[PDB]
Amino acid sequence: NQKEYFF
Amino acid sequence: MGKVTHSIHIEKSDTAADTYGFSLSSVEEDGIRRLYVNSVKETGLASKKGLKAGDEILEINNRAADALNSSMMEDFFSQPSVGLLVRTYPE
Repeated sequence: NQKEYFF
Repeated sequence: MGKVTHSIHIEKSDTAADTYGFSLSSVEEDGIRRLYVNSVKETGLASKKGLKAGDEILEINNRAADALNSSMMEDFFSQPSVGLLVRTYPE
C-alpha cells in the first residue's frame, strides 16, 4: 500500500 | 544507533509560499505504516527547518504515523502551522 504525499 | 530524534514546528507565515516544499513516501511493513521523506525542496521552508531526504516522520501533531490518514494529513498541512517528530541522522 505504497502511497506518496506532497506538502 | 547513530539516529537522532527531534521535534520540528513549521509555520506558513514565514513564506510567500503556501506549501512546505517536501514529499513523503508511505509504506506498510508488517501491518504498520511508516512515513519517509522522499524529497526536500532546497529553497523551501521544510529545508530551512532541517528536514532531509531519508528522514523518517515518527509523528505529526503528536499522532503516530501509523495512526494518521490522508484526509487528516491534508488538513494538518493546509493549516497555518504543523508540528513533527522526526528521526534522522546527524550532519
